[PDB]
Amino acid sequence: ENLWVTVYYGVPVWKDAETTLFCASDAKAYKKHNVWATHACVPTDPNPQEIHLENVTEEFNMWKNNMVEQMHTDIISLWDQSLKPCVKLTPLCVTLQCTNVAITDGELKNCSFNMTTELRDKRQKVHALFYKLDIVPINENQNTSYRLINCNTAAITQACPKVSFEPIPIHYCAPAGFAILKCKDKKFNGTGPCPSVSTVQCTHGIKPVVSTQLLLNGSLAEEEVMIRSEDIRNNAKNILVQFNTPVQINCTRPNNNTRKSIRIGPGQWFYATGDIIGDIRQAHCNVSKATWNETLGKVVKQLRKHFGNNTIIRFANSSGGDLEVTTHSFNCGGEFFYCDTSGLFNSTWISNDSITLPCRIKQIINMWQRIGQAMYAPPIQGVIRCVSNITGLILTRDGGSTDSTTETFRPSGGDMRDNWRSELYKYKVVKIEPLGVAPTRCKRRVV
Amino acid sequence: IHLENVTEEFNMWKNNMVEQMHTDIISLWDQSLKPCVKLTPLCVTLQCTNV
Amino acid sequence: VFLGFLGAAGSTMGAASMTLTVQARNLLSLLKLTVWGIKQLQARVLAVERYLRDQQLLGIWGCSGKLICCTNVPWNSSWSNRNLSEIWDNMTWLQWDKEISNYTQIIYGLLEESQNQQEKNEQDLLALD
Amino acid sequence: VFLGFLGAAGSTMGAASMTLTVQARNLLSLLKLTVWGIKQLQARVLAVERYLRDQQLLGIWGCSGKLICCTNVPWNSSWSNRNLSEIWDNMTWLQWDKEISNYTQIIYGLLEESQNQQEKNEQDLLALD
Amino acid sequence: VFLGFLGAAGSTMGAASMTLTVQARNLLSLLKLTVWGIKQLQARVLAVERYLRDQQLLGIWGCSGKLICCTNVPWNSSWSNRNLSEIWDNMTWLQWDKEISNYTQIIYGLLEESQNQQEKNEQDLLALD
Ligand SMILES: *[C@@H]1O[C@H](CO)[C@@H](O[C@@H]2O[C@H](CO)[C@@H](O[C@@H]3O[C@H](CO[C@H]4O[C@H](CO[C@H]5O[C@H](CO)[C@@H](O)[C@H](O)[C@@H]5O)[C@@H](O)[C@H](O)[C@@H]4O)[C@@H](O)[C@H](O[C@H]4O[C@H](CO)[C@@H](O)[C@H](O)[C@@H]4O[C@H]4O[C@H](CO)[C@@H](O)[C@H](O)[C@@H]4O[C@H]4O[C@H](CO)[C@@H](O)[C@H](O)[C@@H]4O)[C@@H]3O)[C@H](O)[C@H]2NC(C)=O)[C@H](O)[C@H]1NC(C)=O
Ligand SMILES: *[C@@H]1O[C@H](CO)[C@@H](O[C@@H]2O[C@H](CO)[C@@H](O[C@@H]3O[C@H](CO)[C@@H](O)[C@H](O[C@H]4O[C@H](CO)[C@@H](O)[C@H](O)[C@@H]4O)[C@@H]3O)[C@H](O)[C@H]2NC(C)=O)[C@H](O)[C@H]1NC(C)=O
Ligand SMILES: *[C@@H]1O[C@H](CO)[C@@H](O[C@@H]2O[C@H](CO)[C@@H](O[C@@H]3O[C@H](CO)[C@@H](O)[C@H](O)[C@@H]3O)[C@H](O)[C@H]2NC(C)=O)[C@H](O)[C@H]1NC(C)=O
Ligand SMILES: *[C@@H]1O[C@H](CO)[C@@H](O[C@@H]2O[C@H](CO)[C@@H](O[C@@H]3O[C@H](CO)[C@@H](O)[C@H](O)[C@@H]3O)[C@H](O)[C@H]2NC(C)=O)[C@H](O)[C@H]1NC(C)=O
Ligand SMILES: *[C@@H]1O[C@H](CO)[C@@H](O[C@@H]2O[C@H](CO)[C@@H](O)[C@H](O)[C@H]2NC(C)=O)[C@H](O)[C@H]1NC(C)=O
Ligand SMILES: *[C@@H]1O[C@H](CO)[C@@H](O[C@@H]2O[C@H](CO)[C@@H](O)[C@H](O)[C@H]2NC(C)=O)[C@H](O)[C@H]1NC(C)=O
Ligand SMILES: *[C@@H]1O[C@H](CO)[C@@H](O[C@@H]2O[C@H](CO)[C@@H](O)[C@H](O)[C@H]2NC(C)=O)[C@H](O)[C@H]1NC(C)=O
Ligand SMILES: *[C@@H]1O[C@H](CO)[C@@H](O)[C@H](O)[C@H]1NC(C)=O
Ligand SMILES: *[C@@H]1O[C@H](CO)[C@@H](O)[C@H](O)[C@H]1NC(C)=O
Ligand SMILES: *[C@@H]1O[C@H](CO)[C@@H](O)[C@H](O)[C@H]1NC(C)=O
Ligand SMILES: *[C@@H]1O[C@H](CO)[C@@H](O)[C@H](O)[C@H]1NC(C)=O
Ligand SMILES: *[C@@H]1O[C@H](CO)[C@@H](O)[C@H](O)[C@H]1NC(C)=O
Ligand SMILES: *[C@@H]1O[C@H](CO)[C@@H](O)[C@H](O)[C@H]1NC(C)=O
Repeated sequence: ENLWVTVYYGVPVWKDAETTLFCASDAKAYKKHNVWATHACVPTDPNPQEIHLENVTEEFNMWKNNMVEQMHTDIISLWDQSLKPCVKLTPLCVTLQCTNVAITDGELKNCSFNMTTELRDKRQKVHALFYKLDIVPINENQNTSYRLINCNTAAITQACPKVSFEPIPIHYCAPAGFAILKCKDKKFNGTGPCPSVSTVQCTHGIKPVVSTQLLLNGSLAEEEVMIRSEDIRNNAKNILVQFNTPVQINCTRPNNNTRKSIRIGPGQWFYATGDIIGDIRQAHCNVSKATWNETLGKVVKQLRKHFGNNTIIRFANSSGGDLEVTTHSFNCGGEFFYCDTSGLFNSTWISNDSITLPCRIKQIINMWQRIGQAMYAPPIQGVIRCVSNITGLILTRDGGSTDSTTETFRPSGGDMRDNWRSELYKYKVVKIEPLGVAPTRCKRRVV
Repeated sequence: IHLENVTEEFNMWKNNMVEQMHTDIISLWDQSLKPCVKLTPLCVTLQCTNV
Repeated sequence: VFLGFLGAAGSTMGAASMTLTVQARNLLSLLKLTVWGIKQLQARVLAVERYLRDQQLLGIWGCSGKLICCTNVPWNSSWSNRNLSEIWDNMTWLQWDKEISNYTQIIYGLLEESQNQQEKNEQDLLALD
Repeated sequence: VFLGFLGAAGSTMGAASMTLTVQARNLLSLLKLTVWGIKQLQARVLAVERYLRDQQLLGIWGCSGKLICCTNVPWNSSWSNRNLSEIWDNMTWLQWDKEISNYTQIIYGLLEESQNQQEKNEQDLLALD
Repeated sequence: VFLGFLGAAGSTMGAASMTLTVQARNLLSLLKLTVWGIKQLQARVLAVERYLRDQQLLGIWGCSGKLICCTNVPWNSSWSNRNLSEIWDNMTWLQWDKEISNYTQIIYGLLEESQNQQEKNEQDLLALD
């Protein structure tokens, strides 16, 4: 009947905490120096240990998750670390005089301009092809002298040609004393109590696929397709969608471009586009209309579960923002594509003929809302073609005072973090507090 | 401290101290050149005559 | 019977108290200026810092070597009124830590003062002869 | 008689077991971004990390304070069939560690489970009255 | 009665010896390359390095768990000739450490050798039967 406190060291007790995670990737061997894997990420253990926690029920919140905020700052910081040593194209802001590529009734333009040479006193005139988006006319009156789009706002640096932009699986690990809780509930929505929970030291192979509008190469939701949002009632917050069946999308750049290596200084090398060899075709992606119409129908079924079992569900193209947010932007073999998705979100729902999408390309880009530094993607030699998985989406309501009679859904890409949340919805970081004090009928011996 | 009775196998060719020292000299060199003056403008065309 | 790290987190406190070794093991175990290197090194220092703090508390409570140690501090009923069967056969360490997290700091202070600071002086005066 | 750090590495296991204190002592003891600074700081963190791991094993085996500790685990003959005189007066710790490095992981698991995880619960039920 | 960290630094050695827990507690507890970050991380590694060194000495003296431990080493009078009342009721730990800082290294060597290196072998030969 006399109770005394006793210290237990190693009690399964944890508390919500945010710590500094680190990198971990398999032992992939090779060209290399891919930005994300870096020179050294801790190689994944030959065998990971996933330990299911019986009887455990933990509250999750993918929208207040700090793993997202950390990953975001890691991608940004990794990008800058790879641009620092590469060649900066400060002298490439010389006035450009551009002409058309002949044809009657032009996305790319043939530009001639003078560029410095190895020797300070000598100069050289070189001709290189450019895309319309990367250039603006220096007159508007108009004459026809053009300049690079970035020279007015921020400097520019050329991405090194060796580093590759292909995402590889990356595992986010937590330090000793902390742990990661994975929600294995198939039907798990955005937030809430997860009945089935397990613990792991590192996450699964998460590929840092930077996309917009459409989610590519992600992980497929099990069982039914999932509709995740922070506030379905609030139109302002985006809507994450995860497919149970992946749709296939083929993007190609049929032009047989060429790489022109023009030295612009001692050691500095600039890689310009070389006249195209062969026909002049524009890049485009294909999607099977049967699968997409089927996949889009499965989405509207889960959509009605939150907007009434019967309601008008239409789809329109992006009507807000410009440039990145209006086009399904992404990377493919080193070239940055920008596709018009009006053909995919152009339906209305109530109660082998593959779709084609126009894609334009740029070589000067400012990703992640970066203000101050632009990057020049060196031209990729040969024909480019990449087959990717479209696993998720990012939608948004139009809002307004419509009496709930009809609901409209448009794509968007407001923030880059939503891409990370599409793969970090199931994980959570907690710290282990192994000191527990409890009363027992034991007493220390006075001896 | 001499280790009596000890007999150890050596291999100066598979020694990792060499590989480490090599990368240390290289990295030390670059660390000393970074703050010094870079002669990018010294690539002007030179007109040279005999002494 | 081993379930793994934190396997008994949903079990009763009595069942979890049997596998404290499991949590004890996995509780500690040209330019390297990469973003990963700075994160890793800072993560490693954070892990040993938390481990040494808990081992520090066990030290000042005279319980360094053991996972289960008994003390001299009596259980003040204001902390919890629950009987032994209700505590050890009806509650998990999680919901227990939540019920007593309020008085943990007070309990830790009594745990370092009441015994091991009194015990050591009395141990010298006892083995003094 | 002191020979120095690792002096008895070629001596018999019995002779080496007498100077374990020697190995125990020397086992732990504008911009600073120099290549040496990064190496040093990373080296210092590596030293304390290895030391704390061995002290962690001694902790979960209930042998924290001692250099020589006895256990409850019986010596399974499949590990080594050698008698005491042959082990302690004919072998060095090096060639011993090579002969038993095969079953070390199994032995470490039995060492943390068999006694100190059983010993602590039985210690509470014994001092329970 | 608590005065705080180092509160009894000017008190007699006997009075200061009562609050050793106070000193024991507070004894351990895009680019992060800022001058502060390098200083902080290097400061944190320095703190755990000093703590582990003192805990290392307590380990090799068989006094790991305790703040007050008795040994087998007799007090050689050449170190200090002062009686117990004069030492513990007339001197502070500061002026004591100054009077004995001269022979501290010799005393530490006798403290690790005389008992715990002899004690552990005799403990095995005693519990050998
Ligand atoms: C979503 O996930 C999808 C699933 O993966 C992604 O789909 C991926 O799309 C990317 C493109 O965005 C593809 O990468 C590129 O594929 C090109 C086509 O691959 C063909 O050739 C393969 C060659 O075969 C070798 O490798 C295979 C691998 O298993 C091996 O079995 C075989 O034995 C052999 O060793 C063949 O296997 C394939 O089946 C195809 O037929 C490929 O050519 C690209 O490689 C280029 O480019 C990358 C990045 O730019 C570089 O890292 C490479 O080193 C290589 O670049 C070198 O070669 C070029 C060839 O023209 C040159 O132009 C370059 O200048 C360069 O040459 C220099 O370097 C060489 C090496 O040092 C030197 O020898 C030279 O002298 C030069 O110095 C690239 O891999 C993926 O293949 C594709 N995935 C799959 C599974 O197919 C999709 O992209 C994802 N979506 C998003 C948004 O991320
Ligand atoms: C593009 O999308 C398609 C969509 O299916 C995708 O194909 C699938 O990839 C997965 C892996 O991500 C394959 O699943 C694995 O298949 C291998 C080989 O058969 C098995 O050994 C695996 O077994 C286990 O792992 C599963 C989890 O992945 C566990 O659930 C299971 O318990 C086992 O431990 C695993 O099943 C799958 O087979 C294919 N689908 C088809 C039809 O082949 C494709 O990978 C995507 N492309 C890219 C580049 O990502
Ligand atoms: C972009 O503009 C440049 C001009 O600055 C074009 O380069 C010129 O292209 C013409 C083809 O109409 C070349 O004519 C050929 O010249 C070679 C010289 O060896 C000769 O052997 C052929 O018989 C023919 O006359 C011309 O040489 C070339 N000039 C230079 C300096 O390269 C370029 O073709 C234009 N590209 C595009 C895609 O518009
Ligand atoms: C390398 O070439 C330079 C020329 O650019 C040489 O410099 C010139 O050397 C002549 C000697 O032949 C100098 O003549 C002297 O000029 C001074 C001027 O104060 C005058 O007082 C003397 O009476 C004599 O005329 C000339 O000044 C000098 N020019 C300059 C600009 O310094 C140089 O000597 C050559 N060195 C070698 C090693 O070839
Ligand atoms: C995900 O499912 C959980 C159910 O556990 C939802 O949590 C409830 O949400 C409703 C409104 O949607 C609130 O009235 C309840 O108070 C919530 N319960 C708890 C325990 O928080 C959550 O809202 C769902 N999220 C989404 C985006 O649908
Ligand atoms: C793209 O154009 C290049 C030419 O620059 C083609 O490469 C040539 O291919 C032929 C084969 O028909 C070889 O005989 C030549 O030696 C190649 N030359 C070079 C410079 O590579 C390439 O085949 C074209 N690719 C496509 C898809 O049309
Ligand atoms: C995208 O490309 C892939 C392959 O390049 C296409 O998959 C092929 O589909 C046809 C059926 O129409 C099969 O006969 C082939 O065997 C498939 N090839 C491979 C490699 O799987 C896919 O159909 C294309 N999708 C679209 C929308 O065009
Ligand atoms: C190129 O350089 C020459 C010589 O410096 C100059 O006369 C000419 O105007 C320049 N042309 C262009 C298009 O910059
Ligand atoms: C959206 O669709 C309209 C047709 O109603 C079209 O004129 C417009 O160019 C499209 N804009 C984008 C950004 O897709
Ligand atoms: C939408 O589909 C209709 C009907 O086929 C077609 O007339 C229209 O051009 C399409 N619009 C877009 C933006 O794709
Ligand atoms: C915890 O303590 C706070 C402050 O005394 C009190 O308001 C709260 O009700 C307590 N909750 C517990 C211990 O259940
Ligand atoms: C060590 O173990 C391996 C695998 O069981 C065995 O092949 C080898 O012969 C053993 N060597 C020893 C312990 O002498
Ligand atoms: C300390 O030791 C030194 C060297 O033996 C001696 O010169 C000095 O007088 C001593 N001072 C003390 C211990 O008071």
